[PDB]
Amino acid sequence: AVQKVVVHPLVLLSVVDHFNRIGKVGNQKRVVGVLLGSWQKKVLDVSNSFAVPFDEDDKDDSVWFLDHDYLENMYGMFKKVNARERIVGWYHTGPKLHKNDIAINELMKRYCPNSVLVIIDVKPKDLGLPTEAYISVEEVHDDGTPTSKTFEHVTSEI
Amino acid sequence: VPGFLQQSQNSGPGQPAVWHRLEELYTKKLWHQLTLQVLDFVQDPCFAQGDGLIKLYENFISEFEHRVNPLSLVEIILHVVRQMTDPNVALTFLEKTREKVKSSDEAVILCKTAIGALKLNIGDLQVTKETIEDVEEMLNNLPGVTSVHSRFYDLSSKYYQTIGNHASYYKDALRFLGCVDIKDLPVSEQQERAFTLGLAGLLGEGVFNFGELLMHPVLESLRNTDRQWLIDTLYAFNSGNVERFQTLKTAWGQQPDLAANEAQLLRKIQLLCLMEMTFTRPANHRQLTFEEIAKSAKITVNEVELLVMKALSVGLVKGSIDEVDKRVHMTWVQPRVLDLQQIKGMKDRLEFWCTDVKSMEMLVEHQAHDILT
Amino acid sequence: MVLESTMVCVDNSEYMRNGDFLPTRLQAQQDAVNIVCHSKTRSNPENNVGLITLANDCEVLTTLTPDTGRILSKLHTVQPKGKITFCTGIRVAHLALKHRQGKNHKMRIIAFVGSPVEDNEKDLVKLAKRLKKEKVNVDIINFGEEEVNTEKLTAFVNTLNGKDGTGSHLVTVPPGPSLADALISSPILAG
Amino acid sequence: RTRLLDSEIKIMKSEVLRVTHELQAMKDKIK
Repeated sequence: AVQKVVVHPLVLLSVVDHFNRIGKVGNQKRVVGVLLGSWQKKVLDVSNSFAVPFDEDDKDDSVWFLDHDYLENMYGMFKKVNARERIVGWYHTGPKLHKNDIAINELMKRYCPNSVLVIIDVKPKDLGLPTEAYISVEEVHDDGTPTSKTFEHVTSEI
Repeated sequence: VPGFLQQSQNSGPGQPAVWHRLEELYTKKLWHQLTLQVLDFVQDPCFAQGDGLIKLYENFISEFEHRVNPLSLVEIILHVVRQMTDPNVALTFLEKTREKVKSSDEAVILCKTAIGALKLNIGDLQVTKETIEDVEEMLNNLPGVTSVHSRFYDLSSKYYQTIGNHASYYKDALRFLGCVDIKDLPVSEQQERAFTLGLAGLLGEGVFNFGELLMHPVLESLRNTDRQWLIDTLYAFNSGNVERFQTLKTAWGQQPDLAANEAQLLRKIQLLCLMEMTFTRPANHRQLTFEEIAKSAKITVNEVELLVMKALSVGLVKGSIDEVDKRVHMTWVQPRVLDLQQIKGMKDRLEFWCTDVKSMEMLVEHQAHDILT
Repeated sequence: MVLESTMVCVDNSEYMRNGDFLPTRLQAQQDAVNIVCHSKTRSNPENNVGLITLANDCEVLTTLTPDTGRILSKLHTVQPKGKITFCTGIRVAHLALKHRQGKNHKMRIIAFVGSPVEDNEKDLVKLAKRLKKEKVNVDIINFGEEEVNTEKLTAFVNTLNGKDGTGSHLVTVPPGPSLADALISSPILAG
Repeated sequence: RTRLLDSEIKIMKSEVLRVTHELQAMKDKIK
């Protein structure tokens, strides 16, 4: 039940200079990072975030790197500047997805009531919308299988 | 205790091929392929003589082993019950083994679906809803086992046989359709379940879009060797009315549970005939006269109002039916289920929309051209 | 002290459970992580020994850190049950061990395997020749029991290395009557 | 004879969690 969030392009400009990091640190093409914010309502605001040193094997795509030196103590800094602006989710570029994304969501659903994955855009040429949210969903089927967890198109905005 | 199976080693001809090994398993003190040896005694045609003895040694597994998930312990009491044929102490023994054998697994769901699996000797509806309900109270965390969802179907379907939700066998049978996706058992039993699936979903009316998932492969593979008009009278509610010998062949052949709500099935060829007649001609004259209604939907002039007022209680179509001309008007509907020939043949509407709203878009913008300014 | 980042993998899989040596096989792997972690603690305060798992996922819970007592608390409720996999822990230990500090250490792996692990001969020869290409020496350890005529880990010892190899060794363990400090004292010599 | 082991691991978790009650208490109380 998420229609929209408020997007500050400030830490999107941190996705711009981390997009400047990935062009000069090496093999990492896609800008992946972790989204800070606070659930106030169905409408939300994102005021800060942070971009993760992340690697992803092309063989067995589900190989994540979310360092907890990079997570915990930086959450102590980001907590230390503001108790309000904690995590809300995470991000990565590309339009579609990443075979690891769902697992990367579940690493931080222990941290948030609804860790959202907002797949972001570093090079906008789009026909539709900017960055858009994906909430925790369990839609499964009318089948009765183990529970589906792939996070469905839950509308957002800038 | 080693001599306890040194005395019960030989248990048939060819049988001790796993017993000359089993007399070495506990000397190796493994418990994983011994769990698979319990499963092998499920596998080998034993008539429950070795398990009914070795259940004291299963109590010993509860004593000094105390690590193995009691999956195979629930298995071995539901195979000792072949020797027992009395569940009344297997239930107290079963919850006993639930509370005395510890595991980090979801152990209560397999035990309560084990009680629901042995609930058939209780004279049901008196103890079903409590713990049968409690399984889906505890199914919310993780149905990763999903054979507990199969057993949960089985108590849900004996719970369907607790009469009162006559098309809960449809959705519940769809839970059986994905409790395991592969049919993992021969064709004949489940195609009799496709026979009585079509019947018990058919004559029971809680569902209205009944011709919906006849396309589904694990049931039509069963229906390839079913009787050759049950499929076709399911097509009579998938097409919807215009198979008069099939919407009548439910009256020709299929006699049990028929005439109770057959007039409601013939109400469903009318309600379903609505989304037919407003889908099949897409265009106007949507203020239809009752003539095709009074003709093809086997109704009279005085009942077409009921044919829509009951449909007012349905709510898929909400027509504004004329009553100065008796004209049954067509508003918005729930149209169809699948026309893949029009999932292809939708181009004369979709690409029509694309290049015509886009082309006439460029006729506006081509007229509104040099105000670009 | 020889400079490597030794990566320990918990054998939190379903064949590390019963009461054959001790009533608890978790004491074997737990005290193994104790002796290698105190060995790297007394060895060099510049290593990075954290944790990695094999059951169904590769969960880097804690930081790959020179500290260990938090990981020692993670040895409690290690949940010795799951889908053991030899292929993923070494790969994620390699790309995890390319996320290391001021490069002062090489890459070593110890892989606690208490199962006839599900790995192809093609998978061990491909991974083992990638570790030929990627300058890694691995100390290969059986815990619990592996099935007799060990194919996966022994042929992984086989095609591992060369040109300063001499790390690839395996101690296979039977499921007999013994104690777990001999089940770590037998691979404490040649991992 | 394993309830003392699980309650014992919960007691070392009670010493760690009490150390984090004096870190959530003391360490936050610093700032």
